[PDB]
Amino acid sequence: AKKTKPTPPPKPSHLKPK
Amino acid sequence: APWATAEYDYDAAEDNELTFVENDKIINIEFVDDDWWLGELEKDGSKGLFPSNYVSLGN
Repeated sequence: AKKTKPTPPPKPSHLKPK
Repeated sequence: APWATAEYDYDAAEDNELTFVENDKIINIEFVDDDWWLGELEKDGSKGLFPSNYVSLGN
């Protein structure tokens, strides 16, 4: 869905909800 | 804080990511993380971590 957007790279695990 | 523009219709993959659609303006950017910076959308005032590669910094 979109066709032409980078893949949201890894996320530093300290920045997730809860 | 610095600002940036969206280059791809980002749909926050992890929940506390930001979400924007191309040409979307982002402001009050910060360096919360090397790879994911935090924002504030000038257009709507939305804040959240974003994969800096999904956006271009206007600074």
